[PDB]
Amino acid sequence: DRMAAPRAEALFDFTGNSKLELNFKAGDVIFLLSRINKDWLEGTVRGATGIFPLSFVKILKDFPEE
Repeated sequence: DRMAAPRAEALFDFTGNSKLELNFKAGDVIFLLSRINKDWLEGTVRGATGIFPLSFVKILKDFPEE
């Protein structure tokens, strides 16, 4: 895609615990790798991967749901 791919702008600064948990900053913006359930999602930002709460990010684009 690289045109309308998924991405959410970090509204605040998050800091996961382990690798499984992602840690971004206010204004990091992730590409979103996938969804966990509804309140938690996955994405890679700042060379870091893991999961993060959707309540701490502004979904600027949803995943490619055909």
